[PDB]
Amino acid sequence: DVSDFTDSVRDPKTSEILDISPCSFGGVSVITPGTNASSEVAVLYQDVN
Amino acid sequence: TQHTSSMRGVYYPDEIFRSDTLYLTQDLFLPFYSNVTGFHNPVIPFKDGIYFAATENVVRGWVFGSTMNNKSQSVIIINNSTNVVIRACNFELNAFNCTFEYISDKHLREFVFKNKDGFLYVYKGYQPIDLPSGFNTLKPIFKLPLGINITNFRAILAAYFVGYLKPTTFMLKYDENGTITDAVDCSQNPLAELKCSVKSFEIDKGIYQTSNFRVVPSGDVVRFPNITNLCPFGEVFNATKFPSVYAWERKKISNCVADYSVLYNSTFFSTFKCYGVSATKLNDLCFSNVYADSFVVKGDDVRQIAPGQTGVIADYNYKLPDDFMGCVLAWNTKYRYLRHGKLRPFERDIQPYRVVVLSFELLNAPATVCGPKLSTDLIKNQCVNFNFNGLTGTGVLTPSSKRFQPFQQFGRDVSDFTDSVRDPKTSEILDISPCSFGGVSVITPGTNASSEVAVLYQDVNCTDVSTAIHADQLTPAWRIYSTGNNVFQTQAGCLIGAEHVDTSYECDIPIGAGICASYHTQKSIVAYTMSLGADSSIAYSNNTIAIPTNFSISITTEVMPVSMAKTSVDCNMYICGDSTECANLLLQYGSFCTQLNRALSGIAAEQDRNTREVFAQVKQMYKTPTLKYFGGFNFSQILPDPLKPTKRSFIEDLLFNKVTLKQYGECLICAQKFNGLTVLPPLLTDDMIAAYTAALVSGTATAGWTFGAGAALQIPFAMQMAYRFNGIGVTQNVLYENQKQIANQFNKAISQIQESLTTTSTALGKLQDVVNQNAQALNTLVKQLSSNFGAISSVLNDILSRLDKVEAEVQIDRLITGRLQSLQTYVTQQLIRAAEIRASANLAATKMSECVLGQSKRVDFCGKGYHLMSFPQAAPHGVVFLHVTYVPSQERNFTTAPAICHEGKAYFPREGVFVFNGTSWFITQRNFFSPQIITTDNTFVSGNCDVVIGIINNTVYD
Amino acid sequence: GIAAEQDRNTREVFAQVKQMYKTPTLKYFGGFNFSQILPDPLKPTKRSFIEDLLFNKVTLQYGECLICAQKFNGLTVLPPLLTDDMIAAYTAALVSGTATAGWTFGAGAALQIPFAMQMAYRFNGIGVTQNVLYENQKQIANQFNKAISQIQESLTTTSTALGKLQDVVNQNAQALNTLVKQLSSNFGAISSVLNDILSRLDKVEAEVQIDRLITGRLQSLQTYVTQQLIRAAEIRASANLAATKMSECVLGQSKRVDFCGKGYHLMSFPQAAPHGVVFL
Amino acid sequence: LSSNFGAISSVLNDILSRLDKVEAEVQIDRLITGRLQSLQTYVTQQLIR
Amino acid sequence: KPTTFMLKYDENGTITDAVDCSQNPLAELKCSVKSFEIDKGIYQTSNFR
Ligand SMILES: *[C@@H]1O[C@H](CO)[C@@H](O)[C@H](O)[C@H]1NC(C)=O
Ligand SMILES: *[C@@H]1O[C@H](CO)[C@@H](O)[C@H](O)[C@H]1NC(C)=O
Ligand SMILES: *[C@@H]1O[C@H](CO)[C@@H](O)[C@H](O)[C@H]1NC(C)=O
Ligand SMILES: *[C@@H]1O[C@H](CO)[C@@H](O)[C@H](O)[C@H]1NC(C)=O
Ligand SMILES: *[C@@H]1O[C@H](CO)[C@@H](O)[C@H](O)[C@H]1NC(C)=O
Ligand SMILES: *[C@@H]1O[C@H](CO)[C@@H](O)[C@H](O)[C@H]1NC(C)=O
Ligand SMILES: *[C@@H]1O[C@H](CO)[C@@H](O)[C@H](O)[C@H]1NC(C)=O
Ligand SMILES: *[C@@H]1O[C@H](CO)[C@@H](O)[C@H](O)[C@H]1NC(C)=O
Repeated sequence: DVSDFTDSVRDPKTSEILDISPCSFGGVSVITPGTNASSEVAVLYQDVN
Repeated sequence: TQHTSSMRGVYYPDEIFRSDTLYLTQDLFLPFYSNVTGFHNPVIPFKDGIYFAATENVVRGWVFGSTMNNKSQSVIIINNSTNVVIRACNFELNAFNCTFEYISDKHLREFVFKNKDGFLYVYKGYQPIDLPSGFNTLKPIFKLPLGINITNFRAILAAYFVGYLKPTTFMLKYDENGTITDAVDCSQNPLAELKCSVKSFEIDKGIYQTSNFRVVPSGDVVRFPNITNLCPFGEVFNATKFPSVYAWERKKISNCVADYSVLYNSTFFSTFKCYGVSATKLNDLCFSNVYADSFVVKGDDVRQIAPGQTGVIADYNYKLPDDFMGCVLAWNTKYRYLRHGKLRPFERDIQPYRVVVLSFELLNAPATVCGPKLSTDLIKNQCVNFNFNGLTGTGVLTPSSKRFQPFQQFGRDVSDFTDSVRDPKTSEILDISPCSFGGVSVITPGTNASSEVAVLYQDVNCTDVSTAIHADQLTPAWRIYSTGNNVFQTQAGCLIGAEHVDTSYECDIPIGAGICASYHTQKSIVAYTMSLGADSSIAYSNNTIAIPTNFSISITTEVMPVSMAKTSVDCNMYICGDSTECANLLLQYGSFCTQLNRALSGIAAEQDRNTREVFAQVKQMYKTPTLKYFGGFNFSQILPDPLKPTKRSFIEDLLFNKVTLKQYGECLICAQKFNGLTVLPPLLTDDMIAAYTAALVSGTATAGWTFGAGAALQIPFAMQMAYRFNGIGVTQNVLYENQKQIANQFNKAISQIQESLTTTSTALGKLQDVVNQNAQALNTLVKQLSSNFGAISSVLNDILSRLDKVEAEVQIDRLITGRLQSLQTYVTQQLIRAAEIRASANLAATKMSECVLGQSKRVDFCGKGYHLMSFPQAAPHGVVFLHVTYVPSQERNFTTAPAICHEGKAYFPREGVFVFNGTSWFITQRNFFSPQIITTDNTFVSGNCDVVIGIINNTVYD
Repeated sequence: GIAAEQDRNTREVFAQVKQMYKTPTLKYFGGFNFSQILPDPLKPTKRSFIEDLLFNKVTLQYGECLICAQKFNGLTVLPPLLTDDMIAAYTAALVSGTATAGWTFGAGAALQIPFAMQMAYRFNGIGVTQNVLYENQKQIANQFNKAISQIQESLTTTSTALGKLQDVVNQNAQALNTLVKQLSSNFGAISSVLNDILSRLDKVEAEVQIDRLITGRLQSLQTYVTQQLIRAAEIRASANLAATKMSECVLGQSKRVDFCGKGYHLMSFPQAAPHGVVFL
Repeated sequence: LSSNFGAISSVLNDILSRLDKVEAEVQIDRLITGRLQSLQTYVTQQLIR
Repeated sequence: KPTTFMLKYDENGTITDAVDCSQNPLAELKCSVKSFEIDKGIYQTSNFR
């Protein structure tokens, strides 16, 4: 690819074409109503299924 | 004979699958449209490569060699029946020595033979059909590790063609599959360079900067002083008696031709370490005079004779400065003990080794000790390479008018540049100037319209450029390019390829200092002086006035950007990836990535605030009426339609199809990339923005201007338009009597906007520019990951798998530094561009509040005319305002008076002007012709008739 | 991008009229003397007399040309798309259209009207009846002419009223001086001269010295470009305000308090300056 | 000011008290480069604000 | 004594005038702004210890 990243490969035994993808990553947000009102939160995991 | 090779001889550069990319590489390619030789068996040269093509089996192999005798090795490739045999022996043209052998087991056959690093690459294609014209791509067959020089070749049996490869740059195009389908040669035209620079095949219209030009030097000027005597290094080195280290001696060496190569071409010296110079470069430099320090020293004290040492000799006997230029020589073959205080450098107080120290004066005076180099003549008024006593450079030489006092050799500037010098032989003062350089612009009318260009050479006199082009001495040396007879001088530079006309038009492509360019009539590229505007004469008179007698309704458009694309980055994935040594090495830099994540996140929050500020200005959601006909004014194309699936209206659909847009990692089912980049979605969807603009239009058409300050109050539309006619200074009867004409003009103008938006003329270029700038910023950021910044590779995994950790530390440090800098540049430019977008959104919010929710009296604020009402429509990343204004059209000349006199009292008009019908005197309003009888109801009385300059006599009715 | 934006600013402020109205032969409209703000046909230049004072007021290396010379540091200054003569032609047509048509050419086509009736309408628009103009016309003409004369004399007095355009000149020059002066530092190398390093040292250590100089000079150029982007933003905001003022105060009569002078606004005139505009 | 940017310490007094000058030049160069970059970033963002 | 001077060179090339940059506050101001005639105002020149 355009940033010198290998994104496919040929298997040296069965000669099958494989695709390479990163496994999931992203940011973590914490939703809180204020620590003086409660001590529970919710977490958003951004941009994944 | 001669033929032409049009777009032939492209091969695959390496062995990597690529698809749907434009790839840009440098190798030995056969240039497009270059000359080939048709042989219809000479010993043909093999300069850097060939392109051999054979149209018919008269050709079965080749012989590649050096002398083509039995005195040098020669590879022979040949094709028997079902065998391809390669041998590399000495041949008579049976085998004396050999080391390589390989046996393995109309229509056009094309081959490329390239030889480098002891390997002979061979490529091969095939195509079924003089040389035909077309494109064909050649695949590799075999490379051979046979290490022989190839300067000649010969075929073996005729109709075959031979080209020649040269090092060029090609921009190859890869299919949806992996195949190369197209290419451009980036040194054929200015236009091909322009296509390679913007990385596209289709160019728009305009002026673009591509590269820079240079004028290359033709000459070489060496000047050295008049010195002939050989230099007495014998008396200093091969000497019988040397003093002790506490009483070292000094010998001055001047006015000699030093050789310095009788010193390092021998193993006679134990140590030879030079500070400030290197030994091989001493034969070109030259010095004022050299001093030699001769003394005798012990074994393990030669280490102690160096800049910055301690001990007994380096503190009480002999000391060197820290800034030492010169060097020391010791070979195999007494001192102070007590002293109050240390010595100052080069000052003395009054197994064995033998040492001599040489110290050079570098050109604070005339040079005398110069090395053995020849001297040439002066070449004035010409770009040359000079060398005046070791002071090199490149530039032109002219006679100068500076008065050097007789101890100065050369002059200086504020950026440490030498710009004047004294000749060592004739002692005349010469000026030094750079050769010509600057930028190169390419002016194009679009590749859809033509394939001709014009070139501007910026900020140069171009008698120089014409002379350097015709002598083939300009660095951007385009092959198929001619100057022509059109050379025109501007203050911008000069323009090659555009002709000068004398008819002025409005500006199309701005070149500079009054000059534009366009594409007129067969067609050509012209160059004129821009005309500033159409011409009129308006005739000032002291007793006439002009008053409109009709009016027209005009609806105009204004496009404003409001927001841009929100972006986040992962530092540890962009800089490092999956590695765990990079993470630990990046921890040493503090919080750079917490800082970067805050900066980008605050930008994204600001984008959402922008949109809420512009659009969320109503507090109640008014429903669109079921009937969209209000007294003749058809509102159908600006309000939503209940029998469509979407919420956008007709003009909004046109606007959304108008702007044409990634593959970075946003969530749309969704994927994500190895570079760590993302685009975050907005808080307000397109449906909620369209609900907002529909509520605003509905509230305008129902309630009017009253919902923007307090509560909404219903009013029929014709009364609303009558009140707005008052607000611009016209009475209400002018609408109530001419209502059908006004309704028809409103409807026809709405239809004209719809048709002009469907016409695919670019009026939404601002939102497109927002899109384009964001994409090019992210493309630069991703492409910066291919650079290595001095490391051996740009890939961390290759560095980590091919090297130990103690070297991987320094290579990963170079990569970490470069990538942190690239990411910091991205964030700074995003902050500046965010400030600009926020100013534009602030203005869009002011226009929604003062031109949609009200009626504004500010001149040209919303429209060109007198404002009546406005409508918001939503666009991708912005808003479109459709301003309805009032234009008065047909004029008429009248005779006017300031006041009239009736009975000795002066009467002035209340609201209007006095005009002369041609028969009698009436009173009318300024913005429409409606004459009325002059009475006491529309006049007021002040004073008598002896003071107003221009008063008349007329009767006033009661 | 900065270079293109500068020409856009100038086009936005000055090119605001459709049609080029010729300056009248007589410059005396009911007692109001316009001789100092319109060009004289008996001179070789297009600028008026007050514009000549303004151009003499501001006192404006690197390559540039007009013979064409170059410098060893690679720095130029590019010429603007609109000449001083074209900006003077713009402001002359604006003054002429005001003195002949008044306010009607910012909305449609121009319509002629005698100057005293135009002033009576402007007095009416600030809330004063028209007889106050028509009965005291001579005094108002005299006060106008005396104020124009004091504007002339206070610009001749060599007071620094034009400090903003001088500040623009000074900031740009000192940025470029710092950029050229950064070429004397060596950033750790043995010398700041590349030719000395390349003529007295072998390849393997010249690589190290040249890498140090390359790093330092890349950092210097990056600082220059970032600060030029921020200053371009300032100049663009100021030009946007000047275009708003030319629309609302030269082509109309503004009711906004203290937008166009201190008082009740009647009428306003544009003059050209180096890199700017002066509103009277 | 607590980061060391690759040097053996974040303190100039420790580097100058426990090391000879020929290595102290290298360590102080690393610290000088890091601190110049930090101060430059502060001035740029103050201009924008 | 080891001092700093600011030397003025002619158009011909001779030294005509100079200031001693450690004699007065004003001479330091002249050396820091690199001119001989100062305008009116308040100017920052150096730092004290
Ligand atoms: C084979 O090569 C050697 C040197 O490589 C040469 O001396 C010898 O003469 C060659 N053989 C014959 C038969 O000439
Ligand atoms: C010179 O003389 C003084 C006093 O005699 C002495 O302190 C000093 O070390 C001597 N040598 C040098 C190099 O100054
Ligand atoms: C140097 O030698 C040249 C001859 O090549 C002679 O013409 C010139 O006068 C000499 N100049 C000096 C200063 O010796
Ligand atoms: C005004 O113009 C319209 C067409 O735009 C025309 O129908 C109408 O008759 C005109 N009015 C007069 C008074 O001429
Ligand atoms: C309003 O305009 C639309 C768009 O042309 C048209 O289809 C519709 O018939 C119009 N409504 C009328 C004439 O009542
Ligand atoms: C003057 O007014 C009368 C009506 O009062 C009108 O018939 C006549 O056309 C007008 N004169 C001219 C020259 O139009
Ligand atoms: C208008 O002003 C000019 C400049 O003072 C003057 O020369 C001219 O006589 C005046 N015009 C008159 C008084 O009509
Ligand atoms: C420079 O030298 C010339 C002699 O050519 C002399 O007339 C002049 O006075 C000198 N000084 C200056 C400041 O020009």
